[PDB]
Amino acid sequence: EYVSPRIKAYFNLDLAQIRAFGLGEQVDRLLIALALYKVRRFLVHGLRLRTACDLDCQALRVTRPEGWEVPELSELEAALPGLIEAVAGEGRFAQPAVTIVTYEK
Amino acid sequence: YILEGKDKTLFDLLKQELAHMEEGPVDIRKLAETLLKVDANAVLHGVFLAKKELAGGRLRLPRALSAFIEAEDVRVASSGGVKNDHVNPSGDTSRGFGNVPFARD
RNA sequence: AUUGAAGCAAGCUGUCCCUGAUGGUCGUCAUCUACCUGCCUGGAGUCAUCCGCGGCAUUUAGCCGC
Repeated sequence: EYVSPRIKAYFNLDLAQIRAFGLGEQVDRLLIALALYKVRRFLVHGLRLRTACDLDCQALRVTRPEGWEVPELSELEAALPGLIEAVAGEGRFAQPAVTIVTYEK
Repeated sequence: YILEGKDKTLFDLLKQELAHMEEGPVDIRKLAETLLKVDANAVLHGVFLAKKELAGGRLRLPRALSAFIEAEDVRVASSGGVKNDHVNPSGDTSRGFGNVPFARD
């Protein structure tokens, strides 16, 4: 078993590459909101990683860009269905969104 | 003694549950309800199957609660110990000596 | 193959003495060199009380330390 006075969780989002996809600013803001959503949900109730790994979050902060502010989870919850609707209306998604395939040898 | 032996009634029922575990989606809830029907403490303290026939022993459940005791600012004291001979009057003879000083804390 | 010897082409001649070493020069020149992406997606996990039954006892005649 290990004892550490400073455990850190690092998160990195590659904005340059998603811009290099160039599918549209609606897709860019969708993917940014989706990533922030994932991070917030993991941070709130994902921290029982292992049976003896009982962890808690003391504080989140941004590192780069300096001085930015992170949305709250309820705000992302409220925004997400609108941004997904917009991207669906732009027709980027295939239809039907969920597609079914059957598996056998 | 349990889930093995010449006679075992509560192998059939578990095999009936593992039939669903194998022939469909694996579900921790079905395991939890089976354990609730056979042993309420198994639900709280967890189980792991190991018989090849029971889906390779893939099914498992971690403990639902845990506890322990710990100390701080401990002052060192000292003690000894004993773990030594276990000899025999006839037949297999291997042990004739032994000791454990340890200088244990 | 045997009683009265194939167990039988059996006795038949090749010896010791000799010194092979003195000296030769394998040696000079030679440019190996330049260009290239390895990388890429993938949970190892889960529950299982260090206590001590040693010594004294050949011992269920019976107890006792760290």
